[PDB]
Amino acid sequence: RVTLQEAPGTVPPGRLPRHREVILLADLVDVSKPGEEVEVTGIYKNNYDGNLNAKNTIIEANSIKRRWTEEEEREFRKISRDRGIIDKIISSMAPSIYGHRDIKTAVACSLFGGVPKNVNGKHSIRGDINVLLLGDPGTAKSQILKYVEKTAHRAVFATGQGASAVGLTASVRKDPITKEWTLEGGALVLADKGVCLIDEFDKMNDQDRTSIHEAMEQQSISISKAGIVTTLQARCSIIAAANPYNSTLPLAQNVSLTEPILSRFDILCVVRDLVDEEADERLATFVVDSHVRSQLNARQRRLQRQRKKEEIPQELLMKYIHYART
Amino acid sequence: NSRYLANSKENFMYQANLMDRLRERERRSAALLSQRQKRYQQFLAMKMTQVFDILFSLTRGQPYTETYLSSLIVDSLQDPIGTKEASEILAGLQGILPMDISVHQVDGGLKVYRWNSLDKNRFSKLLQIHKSKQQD
Amino acid sequence: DDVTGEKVREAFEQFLEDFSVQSTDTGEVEKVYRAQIEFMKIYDLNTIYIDYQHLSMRENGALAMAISEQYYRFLPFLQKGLRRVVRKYAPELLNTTERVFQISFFNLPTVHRIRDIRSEKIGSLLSISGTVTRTSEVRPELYKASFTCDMCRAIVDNVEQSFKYTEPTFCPNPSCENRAFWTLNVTRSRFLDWQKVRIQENANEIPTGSMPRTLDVILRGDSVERAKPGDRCKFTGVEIVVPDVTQLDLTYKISFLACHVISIGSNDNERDQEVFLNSLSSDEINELKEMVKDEHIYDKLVRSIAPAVFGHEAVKKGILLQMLGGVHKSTVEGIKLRGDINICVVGDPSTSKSQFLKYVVGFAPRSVYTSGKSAAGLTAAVVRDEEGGDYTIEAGALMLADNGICCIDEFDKMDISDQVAIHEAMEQQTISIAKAGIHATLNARTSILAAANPVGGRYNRKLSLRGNLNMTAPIMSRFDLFFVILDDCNEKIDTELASHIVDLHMKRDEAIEPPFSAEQLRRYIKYARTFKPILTKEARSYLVEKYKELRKDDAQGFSRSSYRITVRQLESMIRLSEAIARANCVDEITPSFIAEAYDLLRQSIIRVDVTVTYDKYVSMMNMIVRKIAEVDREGAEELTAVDIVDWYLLQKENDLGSLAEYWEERRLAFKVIKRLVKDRILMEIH
Amino acid sequence: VISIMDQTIKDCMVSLIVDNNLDYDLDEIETKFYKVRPYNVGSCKGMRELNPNDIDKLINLKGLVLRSTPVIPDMKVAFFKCNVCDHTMAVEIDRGVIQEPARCERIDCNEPNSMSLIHNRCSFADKQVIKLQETPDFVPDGQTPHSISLCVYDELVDSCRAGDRIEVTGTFRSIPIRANSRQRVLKSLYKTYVDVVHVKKVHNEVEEVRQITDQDLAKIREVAAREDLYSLLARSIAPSIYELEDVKKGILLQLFGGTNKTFTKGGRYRGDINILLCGDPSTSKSQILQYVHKITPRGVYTSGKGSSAVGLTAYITRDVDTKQLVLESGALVLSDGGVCCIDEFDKMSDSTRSVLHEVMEQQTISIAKAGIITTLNARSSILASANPIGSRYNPNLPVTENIDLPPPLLSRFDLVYLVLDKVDEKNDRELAKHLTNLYLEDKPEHISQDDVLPVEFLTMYISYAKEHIHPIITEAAKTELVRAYVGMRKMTTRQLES
Repeated sequence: RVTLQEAPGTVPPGRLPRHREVILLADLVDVSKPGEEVEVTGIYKNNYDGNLNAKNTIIEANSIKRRWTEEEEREFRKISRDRGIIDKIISSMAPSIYGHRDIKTAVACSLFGGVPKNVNGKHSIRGDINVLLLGDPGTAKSQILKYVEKTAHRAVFATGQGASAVGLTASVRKDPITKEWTLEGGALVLADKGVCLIDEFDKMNDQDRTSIHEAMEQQSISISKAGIVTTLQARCSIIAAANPYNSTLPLAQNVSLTEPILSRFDILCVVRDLVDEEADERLATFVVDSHVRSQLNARQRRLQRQRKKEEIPQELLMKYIHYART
Repeated sequence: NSRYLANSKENFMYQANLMDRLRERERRSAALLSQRQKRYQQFLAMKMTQVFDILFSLTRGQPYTETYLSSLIVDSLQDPIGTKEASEILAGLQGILPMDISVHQVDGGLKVYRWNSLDKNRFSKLLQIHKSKQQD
Repeated sequence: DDVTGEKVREAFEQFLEDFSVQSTDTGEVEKVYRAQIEFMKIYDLNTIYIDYQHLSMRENGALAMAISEQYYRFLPFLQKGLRRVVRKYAPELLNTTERVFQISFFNLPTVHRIRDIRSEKIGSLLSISGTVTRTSEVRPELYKASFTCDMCRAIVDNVEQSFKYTEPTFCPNPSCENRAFWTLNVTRSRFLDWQKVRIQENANEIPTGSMPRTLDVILRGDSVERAKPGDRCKFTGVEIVVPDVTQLDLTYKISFLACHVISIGSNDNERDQEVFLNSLSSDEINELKEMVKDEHIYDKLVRSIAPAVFGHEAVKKGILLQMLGGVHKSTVEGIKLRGDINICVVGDPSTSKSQFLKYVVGFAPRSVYTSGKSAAGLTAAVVRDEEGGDYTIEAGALMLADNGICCIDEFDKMDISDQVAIHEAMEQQTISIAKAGIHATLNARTSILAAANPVGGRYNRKLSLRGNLNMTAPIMSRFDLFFVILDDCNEKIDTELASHIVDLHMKRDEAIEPPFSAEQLRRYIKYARTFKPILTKEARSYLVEKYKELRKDDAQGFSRSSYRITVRQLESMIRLSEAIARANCVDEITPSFIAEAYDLLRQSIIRVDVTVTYDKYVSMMNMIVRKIAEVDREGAEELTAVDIVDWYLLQKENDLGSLAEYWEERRLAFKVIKRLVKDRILMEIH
Repeated sequence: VISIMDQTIKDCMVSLIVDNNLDYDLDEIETKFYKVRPYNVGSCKGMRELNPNDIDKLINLKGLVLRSTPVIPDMKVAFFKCNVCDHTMAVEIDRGVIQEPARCERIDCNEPNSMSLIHNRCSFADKQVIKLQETPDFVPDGQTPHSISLCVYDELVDSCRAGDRIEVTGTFRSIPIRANSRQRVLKSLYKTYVDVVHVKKVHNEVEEVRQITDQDLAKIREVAAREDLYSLLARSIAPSIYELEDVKKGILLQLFGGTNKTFTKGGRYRGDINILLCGDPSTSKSQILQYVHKITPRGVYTSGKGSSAVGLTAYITRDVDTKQLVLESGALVLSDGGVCCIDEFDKMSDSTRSVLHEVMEQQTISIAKAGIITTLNARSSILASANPIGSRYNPNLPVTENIDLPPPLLSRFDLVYLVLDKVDEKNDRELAKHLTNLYLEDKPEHISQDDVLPVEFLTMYISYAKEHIHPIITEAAKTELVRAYVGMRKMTTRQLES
């Protein structure tokens, strides 16, 4: 019995994901692993339970297949052939935020990531670029995290207040039906080969900061509780956004963090809210222009206004990242 | 061209002839004040017509106090009518059907309403008479 | 055979074929019930919508009274008569086995509550309105099953299930004696999607010390996935009694089998104004037209809000703009802009702070009153259900009061962990929950109305706003306004304040004479929220110019401000200007509204200290400066003292001075122009 | 007896129609079953005096409501329907016995074991269970107050909330319990329950009350006519403590207190008097808090460190019968109408001092924990006694520096007395002679009977004036209050309401 949940990139914002039960028979077992994207092509059946009528949908699989067309593959080579392909991607990252060109280069590099390779079967060098968003709040810091959840293929948004010790890593919980010690995944477990989004990194407990540092080096979370010794994997780009910003004080005193925590992050973005009359006029005009525009002729006019404000569309940028990652 | 209260004319910034216009403002105490009292009658005459089709389309006979009936009208029309406006609805309906709604005052400031048979055909014919009397 | 049941079914068939509402735009006799059946054939629907007001207008309401009194007894009769009308018109809607059609009644008169649920109303059509807290999944239900025996091999079709797996006791074949062996046929059984929704009381109904009651509402038909947690919906159904299957003295449980869900928070951007204008009475539109035509509507709505508190007109101005809010615009990438305005009440204790918070809760819909003295009670909590066993999500204070104003008291006495979840919902208006394997995002588009206290009792003017309050830096930057109420010991302020308390305690409700009643204010607030003002080209240059002048006062180093001007101060002026234009029913942001919001924002930023009404002196001074300055631009002659009083004689036509009060305003104009002569504002040549 | 009263009231109703000769429907009145609700009897036996011989006897109970349970449906008329000919029947339940029909009543059917019981078409009755707690005024010292189960029927449900003083005067019935849920055996013990008949609070409304005696009202007006009322009541409230005339004059007004002018469109104003005692300890400070609790029927006595922010509000307890999350009242909720005595007010935590800010202003306790955001009402006066840090009020130190109380907490009080322990030879000599006279004779023979009022007469003078006497501020009295408020500031709004 495998419990399949909806993908994080298809769930609409403001709703809760659903999950059903999948039954694997014959040689279909030991195929789907906890942390992969498969295509269950089974029959939608139903079962009657005695407890389902007094307290107040099983899919029998038949074939499992783990996870663009030919016209979209030829268009990627034509766009990337230009000399300004790098500048076009940076300008397309987060089109709802004006300015802040230094922060868009770190988010775009963290989405693609590096090439991990083992060293003669001994060490495993990571490739996920860790970006730590630091600076004064008000510069659309939290708006960048919401953009990755709607563009990346696997992004799990989390926080620092609600997510405790088991909110990020795995846990050993008891099943209320089978009365057995099951294993429930967390934020770092359900985001394998994806992007990790954590909000408010400074307002975190001491028990949760040590579990993150242990997964940023070996890319594995070893949890041995209730006699269940399991060593799960966790390979993702942790993109946090904490809050202190005194310019006279260094980063070790402004941010409430330690030394090994700041050393694991690759790029350290620092935002300084300065006073400039030229930057305030350009920022105020983009806000009003983005709020005015907020049956076939009416739909075509709305799509043309959105493509003019981004200038590369958003639908083409999503498939361009996953094409150069596998 | 329907009712649309949205125009740019509002807040447009920039002898003894106008003094005579201020003398005519004293006549508003019997004209503008009388029109304000008639405006509340328009929001009570047509408002009590649908109220009789709401309470009588439910329970009947059992006694109902003024405090219990006022909280049921506001809760059923909040999607409004205040607590003070709900008391005038039951008071105006007594003059239309005095033989169907019985009002018995209690020594202490309490009114209990009671109805036996509420006919919709009899109230529909009496609603057009009360609406035409206020228009004259 | 039921004699009374057959009479209701015969009258229900004629109601769906003879009733017709005349259209007011075309004037043609169009049948709404006949056209609804034809619309269900294209979209392949199995749920009809019948209004209760149309049933009472036929046969003097004789048919609507028999259904509203005994709904469970006439339930199979109403479904049988509906299938006969569909078969006569479009018979293709029966073949899928016959489809199960359900009737969903909407627009009901009386709307009962949860505390009014009694045993005498079991089996009658009611209407319960509450807030949705917990919801189950989409699971099928065994309605009309088919049992096939193993001996006689007879297919017993049309087997109803009364909330229990009932089996037939006898086989239709007389040559068989089987009373136990029965096999369920899934290919010949009718399944229906049922869902149990646990509702609770409304967020606006906050009585005294009571216990929150819950009701298990069962939805059937097309009502699945229609009651989202956190939104107050209007349910409609019958009160059923579900027994205990695990105990099979028989314990029973009170349930509510609903058939239609009406969302109150939900109800083309131009169609939002025609619905609210048509749902009210004819006299309600006439009362709203005279208010917009009034040139002094911004001054009357301020005095009408909180009449028990005297003075403090600056703090009362932000309450009107907070109830309306801004325009929630969406970007082209999917980001949602915050349109709400958060105001914090900072000042000395015992300054009518509890009166302002209790007035917003007991007036604005969907408002939860809480205090600072937990972390789960504000946002949400993950509590496992004791019946089902799975982990559920429990709504808190920021979820039940959606699209409203959340009043929080004692913000400085909050913990560090409890303040981290508050700042998270003050940016994207969303709450991220990641616990017990549940990774879902819940919206929180509320308005936080804090009321903290300064550290030390009295507000120290020698310190800043950050050092005087026990709050962090990112949380203090979320509020757009900071009304500082200073407890000044004045002889004129304490005299007028003590007179209002004595008059309020003696006359009770007789001393309160507001310009607008409570029912008239609720209709203007909900109507002004549908308006969306658009910034014009002339108003765009005034907002940028006003932002540069305010930022120059903080960079000069002379006036030590209590808070550094950041980027949020620029976006706060846009949200405040939209709320002012909404109160005047204007779809265009005039440049005059920016100057009004700029004065309120400057009064909230108090710098760190290192006979004639004051409201009338500023109005008479602002009008006398622009009039004289216009002479130099136009190129006239001069302006004597006689023409000064004559200038206000034509502009103040709505003063209502008559004859006695008119001469008093003329003498006051001579005293106003006399103070400007002694001061360094105006001058006289001869 | 009640069954006889239900029939005699029916024949008297028909006699009133014939004597009046009215044109009303006589069938609609005779079919209505009238019920009699007797209350306020003479047998006011408590829960501890429930003798076994009082089976099925109407005994009046004077307790307090603890919790509230939802309405439980009770079947009254069963509904049966055949499975072959579909013959609907209606069989009433007699003495809790559902006599199911063995055969069908139809002649064409007549099949044994063919009737189906439909619970969805039965006439259910309202039944509510209310847990009543014993009154602490009748519980002896050294014993814990027990509880009892109540059964409310008819239309009297949803009329008793948690923290309300009612008077249950119903029969004392009993139902047997089963030893097993699957067997038909019964235990030797019988579960006792009181069937509620009438609810008199201490639906419908009380028309009048007949408390105390009219002969005692003549003695009440006799003392009111005397000019020495402010001095006679000040000495009788504490005859064991010498001096402290200015302190006892404030506590006397706290028991009475101003009226509660409730407003419909205005906010609720707190009319209680919050008195805070300060100064050096060992000055008869703890003895005052022990005397007001014995006079007030709903007064409590708590300590500083002994009660945190959970014991004073409402601790989330659990029932030992249903194992459900219940809500029990605290020290500030059980005292709905009395004076709360708190010892060691300066030794409280920071989480407890923040909760009292809302009780001394709006008299409401809003708790939002575990997803339960409810507002509890707590309208009562707070009578505490503060203490300095080093247990010695230094004359060369300010009041805000000697006591660790928050400045906002000091402004919320009404009377901040400072009882100091000054060394005086003329004061210590007279104080020692007064305390020695109380130990020599058990009764004050030197003091006349017209100088010290008993405890029974003092409680009847406060409860009578707080239910009928309502002073109204006139124009002459309101003018002096404004002038006195301006002069005090020339030397907050909380001092004006005090």
